[PDB]
Amino acid sequence: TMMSGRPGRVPLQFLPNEARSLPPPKLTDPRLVYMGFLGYCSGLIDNAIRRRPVVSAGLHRQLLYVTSFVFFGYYLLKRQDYMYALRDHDMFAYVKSHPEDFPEKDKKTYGEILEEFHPVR
Amino acid sequence: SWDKDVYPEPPRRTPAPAPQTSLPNPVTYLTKIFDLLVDRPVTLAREFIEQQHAKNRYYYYHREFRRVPDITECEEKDILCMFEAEMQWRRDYKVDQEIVNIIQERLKACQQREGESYRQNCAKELEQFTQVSKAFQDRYSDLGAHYSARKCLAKQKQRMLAERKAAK
Repeated sequence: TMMSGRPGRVPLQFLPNEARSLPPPKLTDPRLVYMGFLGYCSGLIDNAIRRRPVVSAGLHRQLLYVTSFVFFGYYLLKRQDYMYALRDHDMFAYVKSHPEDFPEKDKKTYGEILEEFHPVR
Repeated sequence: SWDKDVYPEPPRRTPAPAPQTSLPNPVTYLTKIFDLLVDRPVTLAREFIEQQHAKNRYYYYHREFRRVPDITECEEKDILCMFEAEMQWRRDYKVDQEIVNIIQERLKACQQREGESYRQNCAKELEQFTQVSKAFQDRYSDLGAHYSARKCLAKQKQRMLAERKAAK
């Protein structure tokens, strides 16, 4: 539904070449940092489940957790941004192509408009 | 240092002392004792502190806000102009509250100062406060807790339409 049938959509492609025009997610993005935090929590939970020292054991394993989560999060953020940008692109194009459906409205200042006053008594 | 025009005080008429009895007046001697024991030391202390203040004198300034377009000239959903105009309206609301406060202070000071003749000799201040209170009530009363420039504008429009209907 919605974007699934967008014309020109190559099947089973995570990131289309069109996305490269969009700015890449910054490596200091808060969302990516939160993904890394999720990876760290995953490592801590793994240590707890296996009854290892929670915060000191398996530093390589925790590093792998954080790196994998950040690595997938970067592409997930890129795809999310691409999809929202596609939505905005299509919305603006549709507004331009259908002027009647989205008519400009006369702007009336508050002096002209009459809004009834309901006294708080 | 308060302005006399903003805070009027009637000129002071103090009767001159006219003793008719030989007995010494206790109040006079007690007041002289007070002057010597208290007033002179207090005056000297304030002299010292004022000298110290004069040694390093620095100034503070009263901010001036330029008038900005009102809500009446702000288009619908124009949040920038609406924000500017609403902030101006709130500042004016505070200023009108302060004006009402000044008039009420005049009223109370007149009640105290006149004494037993307050009913007649305070009539002018009471009339001033009556006018100010009517104006303030008409402008801002009943707007509610969430008072806004738009609601005050709506109340003014309602009043003006009622006045036109009175014109018939």
